[PDB]
Amino acid sequence: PQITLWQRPLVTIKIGGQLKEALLDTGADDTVLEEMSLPGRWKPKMIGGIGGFIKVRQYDQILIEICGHKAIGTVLVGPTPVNIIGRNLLTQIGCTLNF
Amino acid sequence: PQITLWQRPLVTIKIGGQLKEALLDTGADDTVLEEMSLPGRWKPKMIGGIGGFIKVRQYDQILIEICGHKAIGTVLVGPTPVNIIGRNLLTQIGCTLNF
Ligand SMILES: COc1ccc(S(=O)(=O)N(CC(C)C)C[C@@H](O)[C@H](Cc2cc(F)cc(F)c2)NC(=O)O[C@H]2CCO[C@H]3OCC[C@H]32)cc1
Repeated sequence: PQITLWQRPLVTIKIGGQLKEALLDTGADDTVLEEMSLPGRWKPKMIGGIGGFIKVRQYDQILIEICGHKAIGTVLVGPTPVNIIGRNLLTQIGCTLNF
Repeated sequence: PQITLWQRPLVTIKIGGQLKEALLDTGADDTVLEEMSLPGRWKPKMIGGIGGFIKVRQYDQILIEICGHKAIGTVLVGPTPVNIIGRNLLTQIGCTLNF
């Protein structure tokens, strides 16, 4: 798809058997998801944003289906206010900025 | 241009007579610039992100030249760690997401 930006660029994702909505976020290096039940190992990590830092759980090699595209990579889980698909996954679905 | 997302989507902007680099950020509703000397009158505001909130100064009808394209709109100035071009200006330069 081509997505204009008059509204937030939200897409439906499937991850860990659950359906969610997430923001396609070119400003995010990494993918950060709201508190959710994810299976497997995880490493504690801290990540920084506009208002400070949050502690997240890092999961690697996690499969996400984003608007019918499959990607695998690192997902961070924690107290983000919105689900963010970051550049680590955007590159896998071939996403580009155009103007 | 078309911009792939293997690196951060940075562009050069000119605002208030100064040259800066800023991130093309589809996850940002509004445009947020690091502390800088802007001439106008401003309104106090708070904005929220991943780690909490920051106080910013809101300036309206600010001219920004983003990668040569000209845009006018609201700019927020405050303790953001990265200069962020948000959707309020991205729409003016015709920016779209494509995959
Ligand atoms: C009123 O209108 C607004 C304008 C901006 C923001 S907002 O807090 O800024 N936000 C919106 C929110 C969905 C996260 C945009 C997002 O694009 C930031 C933009 C950014 C980049 C940055 F490098 C440093 C920042 F402080 C902020 N991304 C980031 O928080 O990323 C985190 C985690 C992912 O991985 C990493 O990637 C980069 C940093 C880290 C809010 C309101």
